Amino acid sequence: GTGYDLSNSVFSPDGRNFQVEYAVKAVENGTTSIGIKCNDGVVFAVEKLITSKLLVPQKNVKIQVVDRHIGCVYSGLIPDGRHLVNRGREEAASFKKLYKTPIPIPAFADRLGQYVQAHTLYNSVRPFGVSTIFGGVDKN
Amino acid sequence: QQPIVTGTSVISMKYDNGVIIAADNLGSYGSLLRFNGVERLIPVGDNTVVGISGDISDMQHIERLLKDLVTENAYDNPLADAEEALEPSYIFEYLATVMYQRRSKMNPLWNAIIVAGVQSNGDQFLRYVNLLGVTYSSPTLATGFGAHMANPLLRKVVDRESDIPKTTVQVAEEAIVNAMRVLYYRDARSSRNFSLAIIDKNTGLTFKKNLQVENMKWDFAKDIKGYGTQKI
Ligand SMILES: [Cl-]
Ligand SMILES: [Mg+2]
Ligand SMILES: [Mg+2]
Repeated sequence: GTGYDLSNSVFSPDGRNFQVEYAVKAVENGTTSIGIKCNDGVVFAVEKLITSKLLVPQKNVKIQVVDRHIGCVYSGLIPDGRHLVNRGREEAASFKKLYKTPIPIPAFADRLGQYVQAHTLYNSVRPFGVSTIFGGVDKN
Repeated sequence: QQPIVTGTSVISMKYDNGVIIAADNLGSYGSLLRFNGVERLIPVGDNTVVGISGDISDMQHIERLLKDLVTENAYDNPLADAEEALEPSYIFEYLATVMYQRRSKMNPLWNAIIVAGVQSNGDQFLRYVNLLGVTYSSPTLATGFGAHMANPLLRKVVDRESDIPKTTVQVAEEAIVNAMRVLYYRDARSSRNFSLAIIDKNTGLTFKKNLQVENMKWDFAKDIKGYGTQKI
């Protein structure tokens, strides 16, 4: 049959979720952004297209912080990125409030992952239109 | 509710260039002087110091509120250590707001709080808030016994507003330190060890830990015999 790419949580007959794959297209059309891991940290960098000399230089910041130790950058639909980051901030606060230790980087990855995966579960939401690079330094 | 582990006076005053604030290092438990490593001066940034008496657990709560405030002020704020760093007046309004909301939900934070610091424009900040939401500002502020013994001494250095520019860090710190001794003489819930903070529009945030009351006068006690007629 046909039709399998108009709602979100729908399996196509070859096992895919086309709406997620269509979300990737928005990501691919985004600015290029990277992460490099080094001996004791991480670096984040991103390309800010100067659409017009009318943009104030230095002033449309794209890299966001989470808590005090985590950096996040993303490519694609910027407002989706902020959303995911906002959630990340809440998720990092909950963890610290109960456990005191600031959230370990892998534990933070799964917090984001679980939430983003959540938006592939129902046709009443669309997937996140961003791929996100993030990281930091933790107890090990 | 009802307080349990508690901390006593917090005293402070304004001088020509900044403000001083101090409080002893004790968490009493009823009449048991139970905990001795207790810091009740909470610095926030480089320009604000929040001193707290009352219930120690609620103080531990108000501290984390303040760490959270700092953390979040940084979010998406590339000026969070400059033009957009947290101001003392912001930190006070937040706490004042929380304190009164909490009273009004009939679940108070069992505290008295003094926010001392220096505004971005140099002005001195010094204001009080307590478990009822009451707020006031004066050239001297104290909680607990300090309002009864410290204020009379500190008010003798800076009685009027015009005295503030005449008072120097040296005069003011000495007043503060003398007061802490008076409180150690006469407050049954005080400790000899105490912490003291200076916030100066020029020298910044000096935070002195681990002071002790010195130069106490006790010698006359040897000449005190009995309680009236007893002669030996
Ligand atoms: Cl609030
Ligand atoms: Mg008791
Ligand atoms: Mg101490």
